[PDB]
Amino acid sequence: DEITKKYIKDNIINVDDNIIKKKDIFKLKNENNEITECAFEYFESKKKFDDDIESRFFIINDNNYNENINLIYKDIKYCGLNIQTTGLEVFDENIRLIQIAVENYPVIIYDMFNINKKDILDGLRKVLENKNIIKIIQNGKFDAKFLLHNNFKIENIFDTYIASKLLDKNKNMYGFKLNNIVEKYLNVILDKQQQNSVWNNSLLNNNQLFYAARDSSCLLKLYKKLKEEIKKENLHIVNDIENKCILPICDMELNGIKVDLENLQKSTNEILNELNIEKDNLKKKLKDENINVNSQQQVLKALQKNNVRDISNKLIENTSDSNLKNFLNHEEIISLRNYRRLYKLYSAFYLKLPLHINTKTNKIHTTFNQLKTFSGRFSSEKPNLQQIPRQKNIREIFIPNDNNIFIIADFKQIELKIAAEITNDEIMLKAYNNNIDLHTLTASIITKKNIPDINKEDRHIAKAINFGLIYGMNYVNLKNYANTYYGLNMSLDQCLYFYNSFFEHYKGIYKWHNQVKQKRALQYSTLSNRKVIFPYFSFTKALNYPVQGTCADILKLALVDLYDNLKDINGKIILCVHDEIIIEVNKKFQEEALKILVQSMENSASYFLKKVKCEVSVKIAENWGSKD
Ligand SMILES: Nc1nc2c(ncn2[C@H]2C[C@H](O)[C@@H](COP(=O)(O)OP(=O)(O)OP(=O)(O)O)O2)c(=O)[nH]1
Repeated sequence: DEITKKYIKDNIINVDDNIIKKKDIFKLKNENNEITECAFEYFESKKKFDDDIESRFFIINDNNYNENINLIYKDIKYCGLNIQTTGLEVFDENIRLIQIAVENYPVIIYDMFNINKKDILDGLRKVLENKNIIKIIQNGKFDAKFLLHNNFKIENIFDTYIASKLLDKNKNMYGFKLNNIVEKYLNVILDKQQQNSVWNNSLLNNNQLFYAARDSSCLLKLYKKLKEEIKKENLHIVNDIENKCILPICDMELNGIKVDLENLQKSTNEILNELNIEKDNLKKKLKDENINVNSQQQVLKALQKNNVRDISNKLIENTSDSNLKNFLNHEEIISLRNYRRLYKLYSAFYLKLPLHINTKTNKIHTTFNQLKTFSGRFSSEKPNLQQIPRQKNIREIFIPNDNNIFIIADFKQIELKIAAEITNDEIMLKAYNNNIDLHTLTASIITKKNIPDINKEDRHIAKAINFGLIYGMNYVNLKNYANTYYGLNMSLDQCLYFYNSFFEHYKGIYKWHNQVKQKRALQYSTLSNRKVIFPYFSFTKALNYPVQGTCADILKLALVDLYDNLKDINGKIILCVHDEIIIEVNKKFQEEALKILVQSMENSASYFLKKVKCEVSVKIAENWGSKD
């Protein structure tokens, strides 16, 4: 019908009217700084939405091009950006639309499925590339991924989701969407009632495009209010370091890690054979064939029937790790514990990894999130890298690409140096500037020997005690923490002595603990002014938030610097777990790459920490599970 196809020539299809062609003159500035009168084509809704946000929008394709449209991009400082994609997998779908939103102008929309002239997008390439112009984005990581994959270079960025999360101070975990944020700040309802209609089809109806436009132009006023608001609370440093981290994160996402398929297969065979041997051995020990073995209740019943007791002649009621640690003087339970370990490992890693390896590229593309965790420390998803074990043989499955070499670098006691910095502890700094590790100092004071006389056992003891007491755990519970994460059995009197000696010398830690404990504060901050509020007091959280947040800030700045510094050599950033950064570089540029990473990490550390000096270790690794 003519009603439906009233604008078919320009790719638009009518559904419910509410669309009218309109033409008017736009007083732009010419390239020669001359007020030039040019008439443009722009659509509008018949029924005016109750919102005052801009709804006027151009649409650009092969035949509708006007060479003067790019003049809107001259002499701007901010533009509003929005894109849409048919699906969710960056490596299986195509971008559908690009939308630009400039102040006091209509939306500029490029219909990606009808831009066959590569010359049309030159202005877009300029605006994306220019470093002096800010781009406003919502969920900027997604759009940066989709643009970077498709040969688009973007330099500046200011994401609204980051600013909202930082402003909310981690009060709540949900929300932070365009509807929520616009209703929260600008006092307007977007009526986002579109249920994700199809996008594969070439043509687009009026409602889809109008919903798309309002989602773009609305970012300008939100930016104009949010920027001032963030300036009020002094969160500009963390916001700038976060926004600059979108592009390093996207590069990390799109690189991924290769996997040695052959070695993975061999490992799977060997581990399955060992697991089967262990299962047969436990079944022989369990004296049952139909025993489910995986079934906790049935194995508990089997142990009860066998009557495996404690040293105090007490029977097992539960097969948890802590309970299992108590019962160790039986071959049966030892074999059971071996089954627990082996099955946990196999099920967690080997049977689960293959579902994620992309057949087309033969890589694992982990998903990184940046503001989900309260500490600000990064996180992984789908294949969770924090869950991939640290075993050396297992970690060898991840190898660098063909004719390329890994360069693994990491800190060492970064959080301890950060704590010394923030608390202004005296002995700690006076030891660090003499180039001695805090573990060694603690071991020396503990053992009352000289520096050269400290062994590895006391070093491990100090390694435990430092983490135990720096974050203010009560003296009683210290035995459990060492048991849980180190396994050493400490005597209560010995632990009390350790606590007393520790707090007798380190005045700074005691002072900071006393101040924050008597204060009973609900708001805390880090050196990057990253503020967070707790609903009710938690001493452990109160002491743990500042240091961890600061270390997250240092690592984030290091990534941002490394992203820039490696583009002369074309080195790619791979992965970041805890306090490691891995890069790939072709072997022809190894020596320069090591120096570049050392410089970047050193400068990033030195920016915030201004009294103590951080030292980074780098090893030219052939695989992630390299000798250590
Ligand atoms: N003992 C211990 N320290 C941790 C852990 N997670 C973080 N840390 C802190 C201090 C670590 O040096 C760093 C984690 O990276 P590392 O490569 O140093 O781990 P790791 O303690 O295994 O180093 P190392 O065995 O001495 O080569 O962040 C943990 O789970 N256990």
